[PDB]
Amino acid sequence: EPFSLSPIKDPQALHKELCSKNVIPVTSTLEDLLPATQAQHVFIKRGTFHSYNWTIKGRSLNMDRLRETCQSLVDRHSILRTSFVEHEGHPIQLVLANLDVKVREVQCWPGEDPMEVCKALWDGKDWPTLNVLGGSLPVRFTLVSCPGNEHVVLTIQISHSQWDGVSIPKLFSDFAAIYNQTPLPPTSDFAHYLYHRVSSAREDVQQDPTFQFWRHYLDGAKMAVPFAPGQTLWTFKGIVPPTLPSGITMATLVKAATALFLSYHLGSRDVVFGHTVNGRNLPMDNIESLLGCTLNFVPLRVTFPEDSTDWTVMDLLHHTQTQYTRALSHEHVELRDIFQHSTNWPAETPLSLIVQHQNIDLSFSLPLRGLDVQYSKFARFDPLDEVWIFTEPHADRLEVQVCANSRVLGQEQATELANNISAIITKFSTDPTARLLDITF
Ligand SMILES: [Cl-]
Repeated sequence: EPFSLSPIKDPQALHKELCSKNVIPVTSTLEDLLPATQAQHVFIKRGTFHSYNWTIKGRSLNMDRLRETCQSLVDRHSILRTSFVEHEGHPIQLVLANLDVKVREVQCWPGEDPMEVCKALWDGKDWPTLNVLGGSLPVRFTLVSCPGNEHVVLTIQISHSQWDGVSIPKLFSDFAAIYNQTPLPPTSDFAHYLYHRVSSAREDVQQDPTFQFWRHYLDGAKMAVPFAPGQTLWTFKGIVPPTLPSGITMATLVKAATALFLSYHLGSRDVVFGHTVNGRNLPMDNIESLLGCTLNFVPLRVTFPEDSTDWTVMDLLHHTQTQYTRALSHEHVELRDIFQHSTNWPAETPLSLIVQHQNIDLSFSLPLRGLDVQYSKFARFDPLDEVWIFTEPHADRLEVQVCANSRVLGQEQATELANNISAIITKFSTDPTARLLDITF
């Protein structure tokens, strides 16, 4: 029920106070006001900002319905109508209604490439002036036309606190839908997800199944704490896709490689690092389809036996995977809650390393009809104190991607990390029965 989780005492006072400052349309009505998730704050603090671009060539294109769809798409999904301000220190998200979407449009000189115009607006003003926490609505649309409207670029701009890998194909789905004027099953929105989390919590916080699970799961764990800390480095390594042992997910293989690597350099038989879970394992409907950012970043814990036990790669793989699936029904809570209620660590403890495998959709489609549609994007992402390892399963390649600021992880160290991890994954694939101690890297 609307406003039941607002930290602000009079929400709509804050609303028109923004309307007055010309931040948000004065025609807009304040629907709800909830706090932002820790994961949301994570992305906003890192300037995670996206422009999904579609190059539409063909004789059909209805520019006016293209414009309609943008209004409609935004009407459907409350999160696309969300504005972020930070009053007191942690962010709140204000949801908007009665809000009509205006599209930025560009008619190019003859011969002027539309994508280049987009790139220019992007680097020129779009992202260098970005100030999501200021309240300006982050979702916004651009339409760049060749002289005759038969070569056009459509770009959606969005903050990662508003989408995830699970639901972003749904944004392109529901968009291509509305243009083709095709039925859509009603959807939930992201605020309803937040509500649904609060209810399935408990009266007593240490009576909660979930904060009881985490306390049991992290009993005796120690997190390694990096040393003293520039620019953002992306370091890549591609390999042959691993041949998975039966029962073993690709993300399991990846997360176990990381554990092995950490155990070796940390000289520890018990390691804890962060990984990304999709956060959609709640008993609610449309949770498969509702648009928003349900991703969470939670401890993955991997514990190795004493050397006498003489474990193999397969032991490690099976252990590592249940150390993930054990958490499925508990993976939706705030990280700070897990640390506050279930551990002795400061509630504001960061994850220093986050492994994120996307067994999600790497390819995107915007199927519009009477039309050649290409996909492409621009993206900003700028890590703080932490190191990211992203893995993507392509046809030709599994791609390991390390992302960290160079003040944290220099190119040589970033290169070695990507290489070493990739090599471990390959060895795991090769002889899944190898003794762990016969492993070199
Ligand atoms: Cl990202």
